[PDB]
Order: sequence, then C-alpha cells, then structure tokens
Amino acid sequence: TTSKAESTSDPLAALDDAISQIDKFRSSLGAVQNRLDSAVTNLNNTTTNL
Amino acid sequence: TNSDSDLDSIQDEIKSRLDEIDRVSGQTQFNGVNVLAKDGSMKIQVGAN
Amino acid sequence: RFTSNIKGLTQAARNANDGISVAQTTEGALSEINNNLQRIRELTVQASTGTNSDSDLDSIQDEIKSRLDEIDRVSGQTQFNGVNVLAKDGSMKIQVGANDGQTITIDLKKIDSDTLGLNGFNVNGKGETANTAATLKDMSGFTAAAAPGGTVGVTQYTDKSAVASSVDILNAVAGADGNKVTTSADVGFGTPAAAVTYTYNKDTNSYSAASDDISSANLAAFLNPQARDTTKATVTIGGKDQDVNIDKSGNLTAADDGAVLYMDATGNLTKNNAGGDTQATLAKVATATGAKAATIQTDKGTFTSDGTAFDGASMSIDANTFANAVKNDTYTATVGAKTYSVTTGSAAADTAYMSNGVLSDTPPTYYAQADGSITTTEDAAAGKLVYKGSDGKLTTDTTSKAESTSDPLAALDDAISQIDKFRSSLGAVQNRLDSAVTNLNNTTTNL
Amino acid sequence: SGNLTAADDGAVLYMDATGNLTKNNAGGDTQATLAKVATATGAKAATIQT
Repeated sequence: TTSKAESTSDPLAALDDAISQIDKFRSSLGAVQNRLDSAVTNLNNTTTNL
Repeated sequence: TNSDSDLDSIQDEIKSRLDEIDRVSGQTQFNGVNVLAKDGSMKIQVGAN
Repeated sequence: RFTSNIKGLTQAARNANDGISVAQTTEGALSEINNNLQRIRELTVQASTGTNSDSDLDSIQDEIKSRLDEIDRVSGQTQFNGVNVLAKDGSMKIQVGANDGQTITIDLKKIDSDTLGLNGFNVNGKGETANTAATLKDMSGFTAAAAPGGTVGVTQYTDKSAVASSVDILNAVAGADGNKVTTSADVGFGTPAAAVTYTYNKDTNSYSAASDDISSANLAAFLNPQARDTTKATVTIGGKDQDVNIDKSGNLTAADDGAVLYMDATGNLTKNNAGGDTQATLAKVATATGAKAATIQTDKGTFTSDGTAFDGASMSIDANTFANAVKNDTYTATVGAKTYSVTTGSAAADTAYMSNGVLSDTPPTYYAQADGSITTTEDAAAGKLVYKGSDGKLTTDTTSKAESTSDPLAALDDAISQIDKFRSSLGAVQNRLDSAVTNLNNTTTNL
Repeated sequence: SGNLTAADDGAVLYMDATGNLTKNNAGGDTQATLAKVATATGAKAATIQT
C-alpha cells in the first residue's frame, strides 16, 4: 500500500548529530592543546631550575 | 542552563586535565628521586658532625 | 584564594547573563501568546451578538480554533538551546555565586490550550432554545382523581413504574456520609446470622461493622477471600506485642522471612517459633485467646475472643462486596432522616421511588389543570408549569443546556490574567538577575 | 546474661510455657533471664548454638 521513500526520513536530526560529533572532536583537540601548553610551561620551568 | 552535550564536553576536558595532573605527579623527578610519589622524608646534612 | 574567587565570580556573571537571555526569550514567547489571546477575546466579543447567522458562527469558530491551534504550536516549538521553556511546570537554576548553593530559581509553567483551559472554545454550539409545552397527551402516568385540594377541575397524574432497584438504594445510601444500614445474613461476617442488628456504623468510608461471637470458624473464609491469600496480623496476650501471619486458619506463620510459630504453654497459651508442643492452628488459638483474654486485632478489624469464639469490634468490609452481598436479601437501610425497608426484593414496602437523580419516598406527582396545562402544585398562583423537550423526564425548565461555553469572557479574562502573571514573574526575575549581575561585577572589581 | 532480647529491632522476648519453657514476644509470665533459661534448656534438652 505504500512505496519506500528515497528522501532521508529525518534530515535535520542526523545533520545535528553530525555537528554534535564534529564539535565533540574539536573539544577533544582543545583539551589536548591546553594539556600540551601546560606541559610545555611546566617543562620550561623544570629545565630552568635544573 | 547547559544541555547534556555541553556537560559532556566539560567533563571530557576535566578528565583530560585530571589525567594531566596524574601525569605531572608521576613524571616529576630530581636525580632518580620522584619527589611527589611517596609520603617520605628527605634528610639534608648541614652540620660538621 | 582571591584569584579563585574572581574567576568564579566572573563565570557566575556570565551564567547570569545567560539567564537574562533565556528570560528574554520566554518573555517574547509569552508576549506573542498574549497577542493571540487578545485577538481571540475580541473575536469572541464580536461573536457574542445574537444578530449573526449560522455561517458567520461557523467562520468565527473556524478562525478561533485556528488561532488556538497557533497558540498550541507556538507553545510547542518554542525552544532555546535544546530546552523547551513552556513544555513543563519545572524550575530552572542559575549559578550566580562563586560557592555552592548561591543559585537563582526561575518559575516556569507549561502553557498550552489545555493548561489555560476551555479545551475547545466551541462558540458555534447550538445555543439557547425555548422548550416545548406540557403536552398533556404524552404523559400516560397513573390516573388519580383524588384531588387532595378538593378542586373538581384538577386531576393528579403520577408516573409509576419508578420502583428503585436494590443497587439503586445501595448507591443512594453510599453517596451520603454517615448513614445507617441494618442487615443480616451477610457474607463472611454475619453468615451464621446469630445477631441481626449490626448497623455497620458507616462513618467516613467503606462500611464498618460490629458483631458478637459469631466468626469462631469464619476467619479463614473472611480474611482470605481467595484460595491462596495470606494476611498479616498482630497478636498480643497483654502488654507484649507479637507479629504473625495467618493463612486459611492453619499454621500461624511468623511475620519473619521463614519463621514458623507453634502453639505451646498449656495454661498460658503463648507463642514460640521454637515451641515444645503440638501444631498451632487458628481454631485452637481461638479458645486460647478466649481463656487467656488476649487480642488478635489486625489492621482490617480488631478481634478478641471470650471462650471459643471471636468478638469482632472494628470490622471494615469492602463497600462493593457488601453491596453485592446485600443485593438479594432483607435489609432496612436508612438515609438522612428517612428509613427504607427491603425484604428479599427491591422496594418490598413499595415506598421507594426514583426521582430525577435522588431516591425519594414519594412519586413524582403531576396535576392536570382545566385549561390543559400541567402544574406541580394545585394552586395556580405557583407551580412553574412543566415543559417538555430534548431530554424527556418532564423537566420544569424553559431552557435546554447549550453545549457552547457557559461563560466565555470570564474564562478568557482568567487565561489572560494567568499569562500576565507569568509575564510579570519573568520580568521580576529579569530585573533581579540584572541587579545580581551589577552587584557581582562590583564585587569582583573590588576584590 | 540479662534480658534475652529478640533479634528484631526492638522486640523483647519473655519466656513462658511452664513445662515447655518457650520464648515469646507475647509472654504471660515473669521477665526472661539467661540463668533460668539455662536450666530450662537443660531439662528440655535444647541447643543455643551461636
């Protein structure tokens, strides 16, 4: 009684999920960058003291 | 006023920072002595006898 | 510590700004809803006039319903950062201090057509209609030329066949609070019918009871209506309470997980999970309690025994079960200032008549006048001549109920007042948050 | 060796059954003590293993 639809059933939800994933990955990069900056500052202080 | 996604991002960042705290706790050493790895005592000789 | 404090205060100020933003969004949404509500109000006022044809009524109803649907829609998809502000009666917390606990709570109400009320304004309902006359020919009730007033030209007509059934009497007596029902031969308690005057002491809820020594062997049937039920109880011999479970008058199993109580103490007749005598049974503990003058009272009925039979004190039978039991037996249930007698059949005395919605001892008495009208009282000065139409039953009203809204404008004002109150609450929260932001900025600057 | 308190939260046991010497939360005799339950168990040959 009804043919299948080629059009995506819920485009908006899947797209929003895609943005959610990409900004999550970006947040991972931001955390990594802050961690590395802190490590660099620490290591500079330690090498000066040593 | 924050959605669950913002909470997830904040928690991920906090966990990363805490892991950095653990890493700096383990790594910091001075000539074969890990100064933050134990509740020990370090004696420094300052007298002639 | 100061650096920690200033960082926390700055971030709290940013959070308060976010709260300002969400308050503004909610304020705008409620402003739009208020605009729609005022539009509906003026449309209703325009439609109130009776000089409008039916098609105008349908058009106005269609536009009103469309705008109500628009209100529901704007309530539905109004959202801010994944949060539907108007979809729940929740509370929203904003962190304003640098420590725990300093939060500002926003009051939010679920707004829709249902919450605001009227569930369909339905102006286009069939409004006020005149009712038809007495129509003397239709009334075929009992003929009675008694004429207690002595007027030759008056004929009394009573609508017979209104004999109330037993279930009707039971519902009528159950509707009021504090009635009196006297019955014998009741299920469970009262089955032996040793006593007849129970009166069941209806105080507030499902019917109570009071009985003499009649249930000696009837605990198993009464307390356990089903084939495997078990009911908790408390047993004391005086000054010392014990908790037990009863099932089919057999072993008085202890209330513990698996502890089993046996009967002992010949001459004292006490309990023990570790007794040294024969098996405990309800029949034996009955005479035990009778001889020792103990109590076996439970939550659903306080029971004590003297001799070999229990004396019920504070029973409470289920109202529906009682009604099912008393449906085909003799009883003299009474109501407020009225007494009704039933003897193995509804209205045995033939003095029970069903009125419009209440049980009354007198039949609807209708008087036929010389001019053909039907009146409630013989004196033509009063009577409020009865009318007919759309519901039968010979109602004494010139008006049939209109399915349209009873008081449209008042309900609309109530809804508008609710929306305005929410508006004012959001405005006050906004001002308070702004003051908090200013104070917090000053504090962090000084610190 | 005083009151043989029941293992319940606040239940207190009282002995009864002269000739069987049983424990009860609803006793009809004097207060229960370890000294007399000792001879009670000895006469009736029971166990109080813990």
